[PDB]
Amino acid sequence: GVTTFVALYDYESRTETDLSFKKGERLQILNSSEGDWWLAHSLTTGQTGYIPSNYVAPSD
Repeated sequence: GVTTFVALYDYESRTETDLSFKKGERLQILNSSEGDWWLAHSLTTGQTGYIPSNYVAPSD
C-alpha cells in the first residue's frame, strides 16, 4: 500500500507545515489523493509535510 508521485518542479517550503522538494524527487502521500494539498513523505530526502498536488504527477 503506497501512493507515490514524482515532483515536476522545485517547491520551497514557506509555511510551518509544508515540505520542500526538488524536481525529480519521489514522494508518497500518507492519506488519500483527495483535494489539492496532501501530507507527504519524500523517499529522496526523508522529510515530510504538505505538498501541492499541482507540482507532482503519479509515479508507479
